[PDB]
Amino acid sequence: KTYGQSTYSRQIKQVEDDIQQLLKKINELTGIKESDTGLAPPALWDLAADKQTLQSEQPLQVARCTKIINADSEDPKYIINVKQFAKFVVDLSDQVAPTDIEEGMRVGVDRNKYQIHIPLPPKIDPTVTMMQVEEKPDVTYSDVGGCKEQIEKLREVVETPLLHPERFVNLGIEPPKGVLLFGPPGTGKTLCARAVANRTDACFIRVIGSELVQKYVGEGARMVRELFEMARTKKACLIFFDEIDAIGGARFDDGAGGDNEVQRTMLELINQLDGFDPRGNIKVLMATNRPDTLDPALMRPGRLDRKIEFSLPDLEGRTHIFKIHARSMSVERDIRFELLARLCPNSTGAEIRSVCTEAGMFAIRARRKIATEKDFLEAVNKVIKSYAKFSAT
Amino acid sequence: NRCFMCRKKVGLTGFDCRCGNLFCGLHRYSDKHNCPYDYKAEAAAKIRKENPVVVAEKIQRI
Amino acid sequence: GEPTLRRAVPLALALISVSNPRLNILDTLSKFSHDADPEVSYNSIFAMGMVGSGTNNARLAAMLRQLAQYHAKDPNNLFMVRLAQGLTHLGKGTLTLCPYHSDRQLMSQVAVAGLLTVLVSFLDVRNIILGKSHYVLYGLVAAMQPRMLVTFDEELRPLPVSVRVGQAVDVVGQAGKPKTITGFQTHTTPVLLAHGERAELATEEFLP
Ligand SMILES: Nc1ncnc2c1ncn2[C@@H]1O[C@H](COP(=O)(O)OP(=O)(O)OP(=O)(O)O)[C@@H](O)[C@H]1O
Ligand SMILES: [Mg+2]
Repeated sequence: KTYGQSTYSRQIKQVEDDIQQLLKKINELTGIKESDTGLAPPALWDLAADKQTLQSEQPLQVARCTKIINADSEDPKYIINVKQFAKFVVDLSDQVAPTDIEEGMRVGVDRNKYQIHIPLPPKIDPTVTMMQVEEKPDVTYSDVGGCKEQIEKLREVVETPLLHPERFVNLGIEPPKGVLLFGPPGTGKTLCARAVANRTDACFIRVIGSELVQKYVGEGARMVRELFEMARTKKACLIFFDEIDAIGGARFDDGAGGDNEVQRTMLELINQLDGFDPRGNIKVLMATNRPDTLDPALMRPGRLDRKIEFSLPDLEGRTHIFKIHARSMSVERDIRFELLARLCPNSTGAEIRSVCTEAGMFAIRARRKIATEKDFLEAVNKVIKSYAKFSAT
Repeated sequence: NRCFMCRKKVGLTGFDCRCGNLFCGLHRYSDKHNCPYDYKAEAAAKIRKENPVVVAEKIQRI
Repeated sequence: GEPTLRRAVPLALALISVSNPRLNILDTLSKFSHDADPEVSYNSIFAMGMVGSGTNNARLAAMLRQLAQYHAKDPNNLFMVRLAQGLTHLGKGTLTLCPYHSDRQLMSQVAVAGLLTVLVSFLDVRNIILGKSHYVLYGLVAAMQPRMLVTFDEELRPLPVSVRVGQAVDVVGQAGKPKTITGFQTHTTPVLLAHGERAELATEEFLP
């Protein structure tokens, strides 16, 4: 049937479980009002349901939101629309200062007398609110070993001018805000993206290349407007594009009835990228697998300045990636990986992780604690032969 | 309407260099009239105004 | 301070229940400002000072509300009486802190006898932070890297000590309650390797 793997095996298990259930039985015994179609449990809003909700009732009115057009001379005399209700010539309440009520502003106004009460944050739609990462994955630069030249080149661009805006002033130069990455897939571009975003110290913004193609005309551009708006607002923010081939790869016109809309959108990215009052403090990181079928306008420097590529490790990048994907796992003290990488003349870091994790699967299926060194030998053997007579290869 | 590096009359094909002087197409370049202006300093000053001193989130408030 | 008690307490604090000797819930007002020095709780303390201007009379609370308002933001650092050091051990923090909370029962022990303790009751706070070099000359600024408290007990051999690897500092910074920062580059932290805010930095190039 079974055996006692560790001494009091169930003796901790059911002892934990029955008191866990007793935590519930305490709650239903005491009486809990659950499933009241979207409310809070009474234990914490009973002592909040008092007149310290009327303090939210009377002191704060409905505060209908509206949008500002312009002002007048010597006085506010503000012209405002609500959204679709009507346009009025209204004035601010005495609770505000006649400074931060500049035009094109979403402002809260009284429902009764139509007087401005509050300045608001401008509008930003969810479709782009969701592409802002708002988080930094833990991707350390050491995890991207095997591209010392590339990570250095990128370091000179996205990192050094920002964290040290001193040398470039002491010599009088401008950093190349435009970086493109390319090379064969499964190589260390994404990793570089996540790692740079780790120490980004900036409003880093993901962009998925296909997210822009849409059903209506110009709306994708309307995205781009909000993009460069949130960019210019968030000082020292980064932008990442990925597989931009969908955007503007060519200008197919022999039979000019093919792709045009994302061509126009690509033009909007052109203008709002460079031309007519440059952006200021922004950095652009791109990456594609086929940087060969793109419109040369993006290929113009100033926009896409550096062309960093990630190659296939000759013999030693695969060794170090054995040290990267083989390090974060349990093995015996009898390691050696040069023997391994000498066995895989052509394999990527991704395949390296595939062999490292495939190493564990033997002990995993063979009821073992860890991937023993010799088990890792068996792993590289089955992946040496597997990759030797691989399906596609 | 005339240049200053060669007194050659021009008219509407003259130039207005930073140093306030007009030049012909041959002398429009700062290296053809010895322009006495610190382009490097207006350098170290424009880049300093356009360059946002980034701040690693640390020692903010109280 | 965390949102759980930070919100649950004012659920019994904004509602003072003044039918009691209300300066008990007002006493709890004071030491509910007991959290990691500065915080976004100025909304809470400030609002409860506005509703506490007229209500929760200033005859007995006018010192109290701003008293708790200002306690977090005194030198903007320096709260350590938690009976915790290094990561979890003990250390006084009780002889000096405790007599306040015992001295806070309800009433006119804030009037005559109280003013001796209530002001300087607890003063066993040992600074705040650890960003320091102390290489014998004391000139170093070694690259640190602030993060979250080390949550790890045993998972594997290549196991990440912290998660919030984003921030990176080098000099005097912010210790915070859940922080177990290590650093990188192996500029050589051989002195203690168990933290403690005055490391000596024996310098050495151990294959960097
Ligand atoms: N040198 C390396 N070190 C560590 N891991 C690597 C290395 N090269 C590749 N990998 C692994 O292989 C995967 C592929 O890398 P990456 O995602 O950067 O390639 P990509 O160019 O973005 O892929 P695609 O071209 O298909 O979009 C990564 O998830 C990474 O973990
Ligand atoms: Mg990729």
